[PDB]
Amino acid sequence: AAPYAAKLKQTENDLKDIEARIKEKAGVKESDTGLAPSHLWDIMGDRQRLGEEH
Amino acid sequence: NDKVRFIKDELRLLQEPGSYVGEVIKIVSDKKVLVKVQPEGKYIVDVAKDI
Amino acid sequence: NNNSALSNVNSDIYFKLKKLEKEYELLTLQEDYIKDEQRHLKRELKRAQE
Repeated sequence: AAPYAAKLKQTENDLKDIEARIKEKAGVKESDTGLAPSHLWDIMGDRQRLGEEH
Repeated sequence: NDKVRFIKDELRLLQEPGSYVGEVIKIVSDKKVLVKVQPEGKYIVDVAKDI
Repeated sequence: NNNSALSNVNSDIYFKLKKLEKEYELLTLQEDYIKDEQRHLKRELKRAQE
C-alpha cells in the first residue's frame, strides 16, 4: 500500500511534535494579577502579615 | 566500627518532623505544584532541586 | 664480584635495618592500641543500641 502507506506514517510523527509544543509552551505560568496599584499593598501587607489581629 | 557508627547517623533519620503523602492535582510553572495532602488540605507549595 | 669486598655489602643491610627496627616499634604500639579500641568500641556498640 506503499504510496499512501509511507506518507500516512509521517503524518503520525507530526502530531506527536504538536502535542509536545502544548507542553513546552505551558512551561511559563506566571499568571498572578494584582497590577500596578498593589505594589503599594505589599509594604502595608508585611505589617498585617506579622499582625496577630488577623 | 561498621556496626556502631551506622546507628548514630540513623538517629537523625528516625527523629524526622514527619512527612506526608500528597498527590499533585496540577502544576504551576513557577516551580510550585498544587499538592493535595491526601487526608489533609490542598497546598500550592515549592519543590526541591531534586525534582 | 659477589664474594670479593663482601664486608662492604654486609655494612649497608646491617645499617639500614637497624634504623627501621626503631620505626617498626611504632607499628606494634599500634597493635596494642587497637586491642583496647575494640573494647571501648564494644561498650559504645552497647551504648548506641541502648
